[PDB]
Amino acid sequence: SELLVNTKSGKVMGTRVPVLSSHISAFLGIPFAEPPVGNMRFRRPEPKKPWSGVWNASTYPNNCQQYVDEQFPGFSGSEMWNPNREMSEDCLYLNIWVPSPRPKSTTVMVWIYGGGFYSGSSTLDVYNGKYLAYTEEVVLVSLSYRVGAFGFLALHGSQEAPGNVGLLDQRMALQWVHDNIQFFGGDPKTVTIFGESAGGASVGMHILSPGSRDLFRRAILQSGSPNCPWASVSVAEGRRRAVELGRNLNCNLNSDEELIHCLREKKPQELIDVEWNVLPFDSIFRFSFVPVIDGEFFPTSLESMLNSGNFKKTQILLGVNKDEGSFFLLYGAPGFSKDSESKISREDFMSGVKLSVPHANDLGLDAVTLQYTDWMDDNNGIKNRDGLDDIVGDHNVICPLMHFVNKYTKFGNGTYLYFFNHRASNLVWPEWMGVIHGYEIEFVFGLPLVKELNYTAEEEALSRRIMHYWATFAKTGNPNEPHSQESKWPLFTTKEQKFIDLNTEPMKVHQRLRVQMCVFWNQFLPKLLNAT
Amino acid sequence: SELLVNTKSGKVMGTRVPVLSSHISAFLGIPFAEPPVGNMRFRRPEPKKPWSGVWNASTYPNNCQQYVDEQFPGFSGSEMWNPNREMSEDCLYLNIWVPSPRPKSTTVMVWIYGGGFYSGSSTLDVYNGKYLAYTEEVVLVSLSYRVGAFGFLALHGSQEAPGNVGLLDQRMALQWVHDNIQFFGGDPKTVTIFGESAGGASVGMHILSPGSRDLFRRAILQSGSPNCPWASVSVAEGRRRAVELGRNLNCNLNSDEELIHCLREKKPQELIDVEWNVLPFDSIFRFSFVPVIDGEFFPTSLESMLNSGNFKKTQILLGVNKDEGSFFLLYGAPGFSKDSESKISREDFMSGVKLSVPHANDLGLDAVTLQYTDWMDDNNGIKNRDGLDDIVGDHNVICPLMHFVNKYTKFGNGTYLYFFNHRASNLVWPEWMGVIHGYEIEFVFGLPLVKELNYTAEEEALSRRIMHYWATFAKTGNPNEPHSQESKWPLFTTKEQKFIDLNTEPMKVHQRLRVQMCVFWNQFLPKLLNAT
Ligand SMILES: *[C@@H]1O[C@H](CO)[C@@H](O[C@@H]2O[C@H](CO)[C@@H](O)[C@H](O)[C@H]2NC(C)=O)[C@H](O)[C@H]1NC(C)=O
Ligand SMILES: *[C@@H]1O[C@H](CO)[C@@H](O[C@@H]2O[C@H](CO)[C@@H](O)[C@H](O)[C@H]2NC(C)=O)[C@H](O)[C@H]1NC(C)=O
Ligand SMILES: *[C@@H]1O[C@H](CO[C@@H]2O[C@@H](C)[C@@H](O)[C@@H](O)[C@@H]2O)[C@@H](O)[C@H](O)[C@H]1NC(C)=O
Ligand SMILES: *[C@@H]1O[C@H](CO[C@@H]2O[C@@H](C)[C@@H](O)[C@@H](O)[C@@H]2O)[C@@H](O)[C@H](O)[C@H]1NC(C)=O
Ligand SMILES: *[C@@H]1O[C@H](CO)[C@@H](O)[C@H](O)[C@H]1NC(C)=O
Ligand SMILES: *[C@@H]1O[C@H](CO)[C@@H](O)[C@H](O)[C@H]1NC(C)=O
Ligand SMILES: CCOCCOCCOCCO
Ligand SMILES: CCOCCOCCOCCO
Ligand SMILES: [Ca+2]
Ligand SMILES: [Ca+2]
Ligand SMILES: [Zn+2]
Ligand SMILES: [Zn+2]
Repeated sequence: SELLVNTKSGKVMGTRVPVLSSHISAFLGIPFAEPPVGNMRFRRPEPKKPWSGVWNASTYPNNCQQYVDEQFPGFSGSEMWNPNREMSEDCLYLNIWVPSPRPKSTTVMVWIYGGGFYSGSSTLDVYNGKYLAYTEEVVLVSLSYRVGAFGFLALHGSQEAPGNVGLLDQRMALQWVHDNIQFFGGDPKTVTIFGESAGGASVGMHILSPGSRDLFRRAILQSGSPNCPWASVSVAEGRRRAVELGRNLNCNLNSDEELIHCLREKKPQELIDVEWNVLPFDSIFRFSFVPVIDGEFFPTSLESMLNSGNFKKTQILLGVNKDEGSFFLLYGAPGFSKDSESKISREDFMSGVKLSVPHANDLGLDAVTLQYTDWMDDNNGIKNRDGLDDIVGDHNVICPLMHFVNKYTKFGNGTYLYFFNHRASNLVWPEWMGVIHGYEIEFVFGLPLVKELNYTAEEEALSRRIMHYWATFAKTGNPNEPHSQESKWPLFTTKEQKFIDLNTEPMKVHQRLRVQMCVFWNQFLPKLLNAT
Repeated sequence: SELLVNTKSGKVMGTRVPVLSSHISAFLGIPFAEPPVGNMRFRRPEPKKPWSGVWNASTYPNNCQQYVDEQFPGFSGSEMWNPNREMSEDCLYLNIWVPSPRPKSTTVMVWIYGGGFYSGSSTLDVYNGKYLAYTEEVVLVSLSYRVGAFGFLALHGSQEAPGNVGLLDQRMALQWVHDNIQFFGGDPKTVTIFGESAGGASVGMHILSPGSRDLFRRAILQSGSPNCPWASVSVAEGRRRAVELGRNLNCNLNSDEELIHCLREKKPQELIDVEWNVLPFDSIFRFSFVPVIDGEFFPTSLESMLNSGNFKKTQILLGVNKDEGSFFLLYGAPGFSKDSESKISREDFMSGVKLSVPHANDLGLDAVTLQYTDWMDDNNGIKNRDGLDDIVGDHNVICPLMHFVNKYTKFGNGTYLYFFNHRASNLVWPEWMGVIHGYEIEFVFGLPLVKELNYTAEEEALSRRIMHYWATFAKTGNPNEPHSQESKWPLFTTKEQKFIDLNTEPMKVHQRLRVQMCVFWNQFLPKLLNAT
């Protein structure tokens, strides 16, 4: 029967689950690597030893060890992103949704969760693959990978903690999908990877990494790209942070070997409790243990790779949300509140600017301030609030993605760019936060098709629209229906740089996404910081 | 009779001249200093030795030696600013218009012509004082002063070419008005000095200079202020330029004495023909021989004087025109033409930016470019043209004047600020040049009251309006009529920074004149240049 499947690594048994009046198969918690436990903590992943007997794939796996967000307890807006399973270093598992009856050889989509490389789970309600597998006839996979120090502690030159092992976890899952997804009705030649925030950066990083390029066909990046200022560190800075982690836990620092031994003997929670102390600056939108520019996973610097065309050349679909910064301001900048309009005083604006651009010298902070201050109205608290939102959004997400899309399009085989600006009717966050980082994911996964979630009819329509864009792009490399009366989503080209609004209104075409501010962030400010 | 007047220096005979259906007395060409000729070239002025007999004051005097503008020969737009008398080093004379019958003790206004401190004449048609003396019952004086190297060659430390002698020429005329204007029906206690461009900067410089403050009551500055980037140089830079002038003329440079002797033996025209070669940069809105920050005429730096309140505290009225830059672009920047719309290419925009901010390093040029480029539309030739106009206008006139007005208002006794934006119906320059530097002067002097000049009725109305503002301010320190139904021109205050439009439409009140761009020019760019 469908629910019993054999794989090169063992037999797997899944469950028939309901979805929207019908049913499909789910294979939850399939292992793709050895448990990275004990002396394998921080090591590259090794492949899952094949198993005798049937592997029960009926329930979601454990989540990886991570910092848990408790700033707003008992509030669904935050807790929807927390782990909803027990946390464990034994966490390298993947989930597969397969339509019923099983397809012969159909399109595969692999989801890479975000969470700043320090958090995330494949098991979140919002990542439930069944609505997408069902409505669009695709084999939907969600993988997992180690986060925080467990996935990204980087002592470049050591073999026991080399960095990027979290990215290697993702590759090994991609490898396992590669060798085994046929058995589930999946076409290994038509794998689309997609992911949001750190998951979107991860996708770009597999586009760049030679060791990953053969494992998928095309890619979707949502509010994330590999060159984001928070998504990687130098080898030197990763070493600095790893040593500082040990220093925080009273470790022998005389040598990599002693440092790593100490860190391997600490309980997971003792590492998590000091994770944030290794950051060089007071900041927002900065995370301690992230990918490292090592010379192996990334042969050279990201910019040099992007300039020379040293990356997988294929089709990409990608975009951003309208209010990317507001989440991080609420959590980390003075004057913001979940319980008020968060009018920001001039004094708090200045504090926010420094937290948002922590690497900038004072001349750089003045440049940011002048670029974003309305000097006809410098005490308007709402303009200051919105200005910080744009600063955080532009610097951390939108302008790096625009730099990636312009560099990629010179060599790629087709680009589609969106600007998601629909605020869900049922959003639990306050209105000033707008179209929040992460809140397009629920439309991509079909959650508005469920009536118990009380979205509006227009919102269900937009979800079906988005899902059909995403799925058609995965199958054909083009999100547009082949010969439709519906408005086409135009290719983004070097010359005209078109993109679409994704919202409930009829699709509109625009050009040069926030081009003025991204010249500031991508050309001028870096030039000013290199000189001063 | 009126036309015969005695003065502490000699007797003076004037002419009865017609003006608008009536008549007034004119006293043209009264000398206030010894001819600064021969060995007195470059020396401070000495007062005019009193004379026996009647001085014929019937005709305009000679004009000072100056560079003559011949870039558009036989074109009234340019030739209206050229000397209209014979040029001579014997040029320190003043003119007086006195109403008929002679007033007992009425308000005096003294005009200081502009021309970049390298040109100008009291005798230009457009400076004809009769329409203002007549229509507003004031004793109108126009003075003169040495320009170019003759007025501003600066070898700080020498007594034979110390710098600022052109400004000393102006003071001595102010002194002569001070001791002698009673005899013409003038109240020496109620002298308003006023002036445009370099004349406006000159006014501010007498406001600042201790040796000048007692010689007038209040002041009007038109499109000029003492801190303009072109209106002064350091002692070191003035010395550099003086030596380079000698170098251009093959002089002994071993010593100030030898250098000055050589320069004193050259014909005026040999100095004029190399005047522009001493500029350190290819540039526009930069002039070779200007006031020097010497420690005597100016006790300390202008900024330190402005910060500490070390200046004459009284009432000031001042303002700018809408399109200050276009004159200098037409003459000196690539792509501009008197015979076309002057759409400016990206390549020519970049050249223009460097000519306009010649002291800026490359990072500074990028900052200017980014501040003034519309990156949604960077190839729009009209936007580039208008952007250069704003760059030249903001950097050279408007933002320095806004810095002066904000600094002055902290200590002064009342400020009135205008924004002149009427384009005369009969302007001979092309339309893209807009409201040109210098073209409010004809309204201040009443030229639209003459019907042979074919201004419109509204333009005559605006001229009478402006003349009554200027004259009432000179008499009372306030341009508003004491108890009128007419809209008041509000005081400019530190807190609300109000100003008015001066045009044919009903007066409008605005606040914070070009505040966004002047933060760039007055705070950020100087900070960037000091760091890099
Ligand atoms: C993506 O690559 C394909 C294949 O190289 C491109 O298609 C070819 O385009 C050339 C030039 O237009 C034609 O001469 C060939 O006949 C095409 N081949 C096929 C199989 O279609 C395609 O244009 C590329 N698309 C983008 C957006 O770069
Ligand atoms: C200009 O100076 C005058 C004189 O110092 C100011 O007038 C005085 O203002 C104070 C405070 O308002 C009053 O107590 C006096 O009675 C005023 N004296 C006279 C003679 O009027 C005047 O306010 C100043 N104006 C500005 C704009 O600074
Ligand atoms: C497969 O698993 C089903 C549900 O399993 C549950 O999770 C595991 C980890 C245990 O905690 C167990 O007690 C739970 O019920 C079972 O209902 C099902 O019978 C299992 N299938 C087989 C063949 O054992
Ligand atoms: C005063 O001057 C009047 C006009 O003078 C003219 O200018 C001078 C410089 C000479 O060039 C002269 O030839 C011109 O006529 C005379 O018309 C008038 O008579 C003069 N008055 C006296 C008392 O001499
Ligand atoms: C709306 O959805 C919530 C769960 O998100 C559910 O509890 C509620 O009952 C729904 N609305 C109504 C009217 O029932
Ligand atoms: C307009 O003024 C000019 C001089 O500026 C004059 O020559 C002309 O005759 C005037 N207009 C008419 C219609 O005469
Ligand atoms: C000191 C701990 O700081 C935690 C900062 O959290 C950053 C992420 O905030 C947004 C979470 O969805
Ligand atoms: C090399 C000579 O350059 C002359 C520049 O003239 C600058 C002033 O132009 C505007 C004249 O009204
Ligand atoms: Ca926003
Ligand atoms: Ca203009
Ligand atoms: Zn041990
Ligand atoms: Zn000699």
